[PDB]
Amino acid sequence: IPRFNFEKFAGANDRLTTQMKSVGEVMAIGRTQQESLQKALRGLEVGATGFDPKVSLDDPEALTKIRRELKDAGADRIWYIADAFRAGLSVDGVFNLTNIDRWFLVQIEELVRLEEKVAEVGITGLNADFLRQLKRKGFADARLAKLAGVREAEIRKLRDQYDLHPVYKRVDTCAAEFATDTAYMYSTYEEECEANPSTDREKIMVLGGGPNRIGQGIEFDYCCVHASLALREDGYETIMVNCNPETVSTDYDTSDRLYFEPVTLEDVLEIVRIEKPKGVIVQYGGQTPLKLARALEAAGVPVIGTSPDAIDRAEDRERFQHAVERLKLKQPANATVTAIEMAVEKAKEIGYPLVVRA
Amino acid sequence: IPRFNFEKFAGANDRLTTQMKSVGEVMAIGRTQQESLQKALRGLEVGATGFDPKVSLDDPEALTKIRRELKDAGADRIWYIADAFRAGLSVDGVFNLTNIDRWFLVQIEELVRLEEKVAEVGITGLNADFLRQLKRKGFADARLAKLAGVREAEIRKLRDQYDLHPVYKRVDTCAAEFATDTAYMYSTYEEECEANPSTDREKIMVLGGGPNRIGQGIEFDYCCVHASLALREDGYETIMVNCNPETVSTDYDTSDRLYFEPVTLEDVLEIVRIEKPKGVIVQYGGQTPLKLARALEAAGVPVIGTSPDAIDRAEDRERFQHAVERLKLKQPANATVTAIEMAVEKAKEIGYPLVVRA
Amino acid sequence: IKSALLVLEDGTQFHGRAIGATGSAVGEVVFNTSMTGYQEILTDPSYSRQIVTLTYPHIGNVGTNDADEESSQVHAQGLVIRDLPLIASNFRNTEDLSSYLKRHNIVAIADIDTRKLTRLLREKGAQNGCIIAGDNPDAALALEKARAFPGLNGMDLAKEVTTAEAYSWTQGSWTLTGGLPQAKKEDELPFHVVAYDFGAKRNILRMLVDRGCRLTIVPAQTSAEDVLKMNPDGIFLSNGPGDPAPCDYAITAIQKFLETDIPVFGICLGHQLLALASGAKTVKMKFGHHGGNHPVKDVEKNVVMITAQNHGFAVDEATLPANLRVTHKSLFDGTLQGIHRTDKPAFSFQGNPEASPGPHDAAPLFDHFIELIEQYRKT
Amino acid sequence: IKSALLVLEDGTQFHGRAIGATGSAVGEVVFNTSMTGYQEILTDPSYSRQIVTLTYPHIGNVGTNDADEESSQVHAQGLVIRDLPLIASNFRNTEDLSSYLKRHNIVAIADIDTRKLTRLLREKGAQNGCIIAGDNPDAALALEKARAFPGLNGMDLAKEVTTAEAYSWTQGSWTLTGGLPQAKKEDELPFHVVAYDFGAKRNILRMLVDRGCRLTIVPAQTSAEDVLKMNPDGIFLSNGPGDPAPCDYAITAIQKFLETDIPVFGICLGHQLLALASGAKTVKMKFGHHGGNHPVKDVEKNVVMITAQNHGFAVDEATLPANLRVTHKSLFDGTLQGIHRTDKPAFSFQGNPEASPGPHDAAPLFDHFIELIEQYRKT
Ligand SMILES: [Cl-]
Ligand SMILES: [Cl-]
Ligand SMILES: [Cl-]
Ligand SMILES: [Cl-]
Ligand SMILES: [Cl-]
Ligand SMILES: [K+]
Ligand SMILES: [K+]
Repeated sequence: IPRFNFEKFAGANDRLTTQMKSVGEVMAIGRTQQESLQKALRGLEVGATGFDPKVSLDDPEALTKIRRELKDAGADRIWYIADAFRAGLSVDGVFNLTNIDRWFLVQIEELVRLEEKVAEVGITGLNADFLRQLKRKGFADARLAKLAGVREAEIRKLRDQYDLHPVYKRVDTCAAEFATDTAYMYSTYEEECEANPSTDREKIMVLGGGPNRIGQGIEFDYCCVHASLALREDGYETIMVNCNPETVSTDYDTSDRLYFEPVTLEDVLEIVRIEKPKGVIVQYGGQTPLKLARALEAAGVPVIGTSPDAIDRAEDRERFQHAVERLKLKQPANATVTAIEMAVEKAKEIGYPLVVRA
Repeated sequence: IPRFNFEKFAGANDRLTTQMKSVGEVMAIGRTQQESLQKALRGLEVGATGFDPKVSLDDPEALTKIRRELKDAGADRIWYIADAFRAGLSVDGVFNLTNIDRWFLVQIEELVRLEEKVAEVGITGLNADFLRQLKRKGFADARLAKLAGVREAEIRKLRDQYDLHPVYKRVDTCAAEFATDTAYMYSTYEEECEANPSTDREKIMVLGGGPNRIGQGIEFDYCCVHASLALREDGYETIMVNCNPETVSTDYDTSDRLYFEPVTLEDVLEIVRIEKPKGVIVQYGGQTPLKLARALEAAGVPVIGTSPDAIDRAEDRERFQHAVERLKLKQPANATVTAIEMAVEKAKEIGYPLVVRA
Repeated sequence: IKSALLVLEDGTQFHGRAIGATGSAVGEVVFNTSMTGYQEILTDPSYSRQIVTLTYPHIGNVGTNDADEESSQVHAQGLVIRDLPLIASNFRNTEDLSSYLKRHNIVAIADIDTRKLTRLLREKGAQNGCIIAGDNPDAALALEKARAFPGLNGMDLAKEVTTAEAYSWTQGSWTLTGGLPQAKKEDELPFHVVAYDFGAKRNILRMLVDRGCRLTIVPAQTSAEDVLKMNPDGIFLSNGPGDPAPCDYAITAIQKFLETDIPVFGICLGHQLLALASGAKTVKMKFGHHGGNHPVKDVEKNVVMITAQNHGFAVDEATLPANLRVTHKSLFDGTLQGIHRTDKPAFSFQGNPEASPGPHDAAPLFDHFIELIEQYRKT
Repeated sequence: IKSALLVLEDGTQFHGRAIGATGSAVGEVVFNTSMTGYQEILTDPSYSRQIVTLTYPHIGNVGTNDADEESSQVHAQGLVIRDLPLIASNFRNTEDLSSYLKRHNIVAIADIDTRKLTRLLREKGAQNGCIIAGDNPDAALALEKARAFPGLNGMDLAKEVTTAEAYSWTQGSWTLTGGLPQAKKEDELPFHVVAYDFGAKRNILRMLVDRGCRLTIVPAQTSAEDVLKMNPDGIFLSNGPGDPAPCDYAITAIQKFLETDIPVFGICLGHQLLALASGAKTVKMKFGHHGGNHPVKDVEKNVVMITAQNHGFAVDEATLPANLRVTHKSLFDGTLQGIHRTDKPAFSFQGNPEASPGPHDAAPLFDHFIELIEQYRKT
């Protein structure tokens, strides 16, 4: 799935054509198209957890927006297709507007319907059997939590409860006709697990930053690659977790074990669960893994290097200032505002020109 | 199907509710629900040939408009339902908005798909088997003609060529369990015909006015009834043609033979085809039959009383204005204005006030 | 294009579409006027070796469900309809009609002019026919099979659909609310009626249960002796397929019961047998009665009931022995609909008081039976 | 919920969804890596007695069509897949997969971890198995059926799938624009080839016809004498199911052909028989070759062809008589792929040059045959 960055180019035409405009891409692997597609959406780093809705069901105007979005694709078309099904449009109807093969469309439709059931039955209706089937279709714990009105962590504890964890299969070029010694894996909700982690090594996991986008490019991947190379060379068993198909980091040669997975708390925790690494590196893949730090650490993950706390101190506008205050260093005049009339007054204090950071 | 007249009541709330707003009703009999419905649709005298479209395929807001009309039923709902199927909504999505039983919705969907086929194949694809299929589902020659881009008369000839004409079944209270001697009939595309017309008598056919509406009421029907009672009394075999379930004209006691059918060119010619009447009266049913007069004569129907040409002379303002002139009678000053500024002057000519009549 | 075709003994052909199993079906072609209840009609044993034509054009609107089954299987030889709907639409539906026919292995045709058919049958009387549903239906072949059919006149079909061994039934009627209820415990049923299985509808059984009976269904051929040996409070003669005339066993047994004081109640085939055992004579009707809107008058009460009918034979009023008094007649044609032994507590009704499908109007006939039963018990 | 279950002789169970007929199937379980061509694969007679597992997870994506039938029927005794998609989506489709399987009364199961099964087959070698699809599938029963299956080794199935009587084959290959051609006229075909039907795939035949060959497909057991009296321009030995070793009749006949100077060509089973007739030995492989991406080397030219394969047995190279020279070996495992008689105009290939499904890379082996016949014709 391509990764776009229209929001940075406010005045740009944003409909998709023959001249490319995307800035990156994510890739996913799954035992079925449904599983694969869902994994890709949630690894796209656009805040999605699957087919999160774009328009409201009780918008009298929604069908018009949906229509437009289907007819003249933008970067969000994929999401509007599921809004279309939620809104009562048929597969034939969506077909006519988008020209996307029905083979694909019925699958998305099928997923919308399962989501309806989830919303309807709620957490209580999330019995082991339905939960398995959902997971097997690629549903993220976060999307499920959403539809059931709970915290992602509740869906996760529940799987834990029913001992419902994915298994890992390996890429081998040959559909299992020949054995492999390479560890290039992907998660799936199947029977047999091919991970067979070592019990022998001190492991270090490196977290990539998913697709490339403006401000989060190749520079982050180079860092992750170097951590892998360096520690492997020093003797650690290196584990790379990433899903950007364009980089060196997802080249099986780069690390001892590669998990070609969405860099999300859910996917990472399933991995940490079987790998039991000695340390996890979150500071190299850019924003993506950085925003997972607190949650990873809360879950028991052994994060190494600068603590999530320290990172937040720097990143916390207010926290930082104290530190600067504390270190008796110089920072420019600044204040928090809420209101405009507030702003005007403060600005008055601070002085112009001003940096206005939302 | 009820007859409404919201167009005569501007500021009125035109949504359907628990308080009646209709001014009349039409009834249709078909061997099937689809045949029954369509026949009713063409019998309503609202200018529909069946499921004529309300919004354009290429309208960006049509789904929104469609949605509104479904959700909050107006007099036009039924048309909009078909529009919905052509715009892509599913049976389920329609159901959800309307609460109309899926058993009906599916039939209308099926009719839409058939129409799309006609439009694709065109007149060339209108082979005997398909046309017969179409006729069986109650499609009108006029609806087919619009879809195939030809004149109604062309579909009409095609049917003749293939010898595809309806048969007449009789109403009898008992599903053919007992014989009947009343000639209370309806048209259908089936095998066996129960019309069994007299060869014995001189027949006179009276055309009803269809459903009642504002300005076309019971008064027209009283005259139809009277034509029938007097002529029968006199020795003619009287044939009544109408589909208003509310009336005395549609009481099987009123005439020798009753054809409970839409009063349209198609339906009438089929009857005349087999009845071979001495004459047909088109002057007593109001506007409805009045408008079929010329067409009926063109097709060779033996229209009695005031000629179709005569009717036109009186109904056409221009034609009327000359006869008045010819007669040296007095009519108010008039003028046909095209452009605004063309009126304003002409107006000065005529003198105010003025009766602007589109 | 899944062709099908129906041919009648007279040569008439109706070409339509196959909507059930692939194959052929031969039997007597009859028409039924019921606007609702096709499933129930289909599963009525009385329809054995008969090809059912339904006059109501849309057959299948509500699909099918187990509760609507009148027996363990579909007895109709084949089904003739004008239109199969696109969908079934009813909350009780468990399976669409086409699927159901296929599942039961039934040859069925749709898209034919059922009106023309009904008109022919009415006018010229019943006819045997044959439906062939397949790749290229042989019209000549169909005619031959239609013509080769033996016919229902003189055909004993009761023996053919009867249970093999006797059984016990203690289950009452369905309710919207509780559906089919659990079978009752024998001790909860005061009376014990012995039922002759001549192709019994489940509804008869359920309605007897609802009135306090506990039953023992016995094969068509059961002997009087074995019967009497059970010491029943009453005896029931079920409805059933074919000519009642040939069932010599039933007749004899029956005559046997009439020597005693046990109340005897027959319904339909049961009505004809009683009549036969009493010295009356049965006839094959021109087309018979199949529908659910049939008026029958209780002459002793001068009242009308709308009822369910499904019979092709009738009892001749004219040959009624003196001990049989006429209790009901058809308002549509005056045919005999009910009789009661002047000297014994034995009576019967030609129509189907249990309906299923149909009006509940005649249910009360059942109550007279109980009445009789209790009276016999007073003794 | 429509249950199905796969049980291997080793006892491993696979619980899934029935997507074909209700019932049971017993055979040897194999895995095929073809990402396309499931229908052709199903209809290949070579699969007689085997339960085929497809490694590509979505099977049925393009539905099915007659043109993609490699034979009169589905030979696969069962089908094993990970996912049966929601709809078939291809212009050529005429019937969805499930419907087709049902049609052909094939037991098939979906929703199982086909990868787990493939890994086991690979590591542990072929195994017999049983699929039970039905209400409540009996595992124990399935296990027993799998255990009792005799195994393909030592099993002559050619005799079981061959034509009853001889027949002419003059139909060519399909094209996008025309589709399958109308059978030619015998007079439009210069060569005459007698093709032994050991369970031959239509594609082989079609491909020969495309090369000028007019056909007479004869029963597996046809005598050499009866063949020779046909004055064939060449003899073709087809592919087919089971073990080639027990087809004594074919080995013998072949032997006879080899005394003559007529051109002989065999494919797969035919290749094995050729080699046997030549005194070489066959052996059953660990799991065999079933797929469409198998690289085969033409040793003579040192080129690689990606080929289509479907074979569980193989010709041992080490037992090779000197009058048979090695023409092709597998690059996947070095097993024997082709042989040529040094003394006679006789050759053969283990792979399937006619593909269907598969790459067209080995079609030129067909050519070689043509030169031989022509040159035999020169003579
Ligand atoms: Cl731009
Ligand atoms: Cl569930
Ligand atoms: Cl057509
Ligand atoms: Cl017909
Ligand atoms: Cl499995
Ligand atoms: K027909
Ligand atoms: K499974």
